[PDB]
Amino acid sequence: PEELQKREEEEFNTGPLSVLTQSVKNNTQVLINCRNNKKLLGRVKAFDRHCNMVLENVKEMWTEVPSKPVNKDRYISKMFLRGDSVIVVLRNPLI
Amino acid sequence: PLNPKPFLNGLTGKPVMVKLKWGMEYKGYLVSVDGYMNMQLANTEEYIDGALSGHLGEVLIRCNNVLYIRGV
Amino acid sequence: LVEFTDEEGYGRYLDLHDCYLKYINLKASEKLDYITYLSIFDQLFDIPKERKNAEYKRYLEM
Amino acid sequence: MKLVRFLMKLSHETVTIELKNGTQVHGTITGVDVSMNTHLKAVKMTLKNREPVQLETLSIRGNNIRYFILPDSLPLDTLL
Amino acid sequence: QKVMVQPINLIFRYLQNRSRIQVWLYEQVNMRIEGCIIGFDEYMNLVLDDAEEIHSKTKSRKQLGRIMLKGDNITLLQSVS
Amino acid sequence: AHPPELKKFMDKKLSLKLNGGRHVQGILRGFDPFMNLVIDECVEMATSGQQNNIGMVVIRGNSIIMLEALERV
Amino acid sequence: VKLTAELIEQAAQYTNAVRDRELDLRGYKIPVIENLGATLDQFDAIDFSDNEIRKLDGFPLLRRLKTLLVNNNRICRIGEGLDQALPCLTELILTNNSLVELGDLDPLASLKSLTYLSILRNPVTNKKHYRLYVIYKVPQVRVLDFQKVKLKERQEAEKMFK
Amino acid sequence: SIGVPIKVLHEAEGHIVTCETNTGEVYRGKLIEAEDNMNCQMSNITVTYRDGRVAQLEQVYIRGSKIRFLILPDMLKNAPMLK
Amino acid sequence: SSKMLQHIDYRMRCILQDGRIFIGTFKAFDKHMNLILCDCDEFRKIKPKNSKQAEREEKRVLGLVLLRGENLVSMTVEGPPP
RNA sequence: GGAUUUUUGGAGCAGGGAGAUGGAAUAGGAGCUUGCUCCGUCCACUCCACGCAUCGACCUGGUAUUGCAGUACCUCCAGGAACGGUGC
Repeated sequence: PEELQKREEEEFNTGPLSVLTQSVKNNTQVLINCRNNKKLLGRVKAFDRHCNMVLENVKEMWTEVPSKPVNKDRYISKMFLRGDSVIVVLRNPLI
Repeated sequence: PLNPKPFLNGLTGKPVMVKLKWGMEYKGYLVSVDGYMNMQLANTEEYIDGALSGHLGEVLIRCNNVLYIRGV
Repeated sequence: LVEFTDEEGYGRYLDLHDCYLKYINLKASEKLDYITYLSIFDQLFDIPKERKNAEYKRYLEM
Repeated sequence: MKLVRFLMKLSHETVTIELKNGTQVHGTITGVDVSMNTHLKAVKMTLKNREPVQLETLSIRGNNIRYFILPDSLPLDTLL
Repeated sequence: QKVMVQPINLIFRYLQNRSRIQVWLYEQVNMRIEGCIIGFDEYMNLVLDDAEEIHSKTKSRKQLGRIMLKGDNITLLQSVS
Repeated sequence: AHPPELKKFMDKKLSLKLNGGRHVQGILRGFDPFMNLVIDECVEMATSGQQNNIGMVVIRGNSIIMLEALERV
Repeated sequence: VKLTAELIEQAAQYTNAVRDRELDLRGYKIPVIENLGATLDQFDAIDFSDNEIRKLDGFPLLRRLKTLLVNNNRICRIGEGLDQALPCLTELILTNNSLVELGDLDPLASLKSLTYLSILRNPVTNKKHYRLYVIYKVPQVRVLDFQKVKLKERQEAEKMFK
Repeated sequence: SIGVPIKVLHEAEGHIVTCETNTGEVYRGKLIEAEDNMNCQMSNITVTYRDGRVAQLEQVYIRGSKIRFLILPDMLKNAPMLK
Repeated sequence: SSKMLQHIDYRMRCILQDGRIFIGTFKAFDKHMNLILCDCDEFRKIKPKNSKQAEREEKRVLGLVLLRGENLVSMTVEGPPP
């Protein structure tokens, strides 16, 4: 409960998920890398242990072969993501 | 004998090539990978089949992709 | 039976949410909010709030 | 805390679920439990290369979902 | 009746030997992990040394050094040295 | 928290199908409640008929979705 | 007497003899072929045992149908739009029926899926070259009068009546 | 807690059932010993490996983790689980 | 909640790990939610491998099937309760 | 109660080569519509290496059995591959 959520903030902040912790305390738009090759770019609004992150200004792109694959691109602002389909959660993309 | 904790701790910060389950080999200094095995590197570049291609740097991977991790 | 949706009311409200979602997924604008939606969906032939020289015209047609 | 509890803030809520078998569906789900278990309703579903298939009472799984989209009139901080 | 010889007992005897073995993988039986394990834990997430990827069809070997392969993508191993 | 029932099958011959379509032909030798059935005198069987004797395979139930019997035990 | 979706929903839609979805409506003498699609895409057999249906007609769009019992009925003719409403159809068992003349075999041939058929106990039975007309008009058929079709029969049935 | 699924598996063990696994490994035979973790021991089974040469082996250890489904006694349709 | 507990006992199309639809008169749930589908069948795509050949589905029936928990992609109703 | 059996996922993807072989009416670009040239998505025929084997069901004719029991599926010879997934 109380001490557990204290250690939980310390874990999300000073552990591996520091990228999403900075996306949450810094309001960064971060690259959640899917294990299924669908690149969604956007913020991180709700984030926790299992890499479950809710992203704002979400834009999903895919390599869609109709040929030479095009970047299928759409932008649903608010949208949630569970951490199973995620391979990574990277704080900073160059765009 | 050098268990997961000491080995991945002496390589957490050592520039690791970490192969993910789709060809992704990260080349960079890990931040921390605790018992949850959640990886995260600082200034790591992307590789496909060992070819450095991307510049995202400090990126935090779910262990569910991780195939291998070595400190180059 | 199928001519009345949940809130539509058989002739009380209509389905603007679906075209709104299509326009959202098209334009992707961090301020494409109630005022912009209502202004684009009320007028007839103003200088439109999106390019009609793209598929926005076809989406309006749908 | 987890965002499973943030998705627990969804009932009478207009959502869009992109599920595990290349699925993308519009749905007002019926009720969601702690393990993401969110059963769809009046949902128009399309898996990979599919049609707008309709389910009036369907039960979309957990770890066999990929992405969730919440309402537009949904305050995020109030939902988590 | 008969007593259990743990897979952790196998991995422990292998590590104590500091022996070189090639290990199997998941959903791709073409590639084998040729190397030695350095240590272990209660989890059987295999840590490795001087390892290399060895392909059946391609016939190549790409070395890593002291690599830490996944724990769930292990199947078994053959002690080659 | 219950060990598996390989009890009369122990010290006997099984031909197992593990992931990668592979087969491990061997003796039931050791396990855990994790079902990690370990086969000594166990040999691999590939996609092609090629087979190599592996010495002592500790084959995790992480993949092996089948194994048939050579005898009655 | 009104044959409704009362008697079609209350009908039994469950495991048939050959382990398929059959929907029996035995014991109604139903002469009205209406309100049937409310089988709801979970049915392949429509059975009307003890019926007086003025002819063969009146079914809905069933792309799945796999058996139909129109025996012990009042079938006099054979209606037209049968195939597009039964493309999965092989079993349309209309024995104990009252088909008479080969003009009741006009829509019989347009199906690509007919193999298991029965029109037994009809005055189209003892007529000469009646099975010949059948083995001409039914290409993909395999079960005719509960004994296999023949390539010799097909030769006769194509070659004759030029 | 305890699963009426596991009660169904216990009513399906011991006799001829037909398990169906991940890659198509389907074994129709005496599913002798199944433990609630579903590592099903089958006996005198005919398993296809999806290969269409659905050949008969003896005392197979077909894990249930890959088990897509399991055709059980058609006589316990009136189970105590559902009733 | 136990959402399906109202929609059980009817012929319900349960979805697969590989994309089939299987209309079994579903019985019950679990914490793993492993399905016990009675009077249950299956049907999947008979892929033509081509376009001038069209796509169908060959009929398979297991009867009563104990679908292990790793199966469900969804559970919808395709038959009212008989 | 996201680590080797089920619900925080190994999921995604792509169909082997070619001939002055061909169809896109309403749908592709440039040569600034028509005509004509080349170009980045399939199928029908034909050449290879009917993409290669197994088996299963079936169509063909011949062929053994007259028999009572609750079914994965029960003849044998021979052709063809209309259909399924298993190894490359």
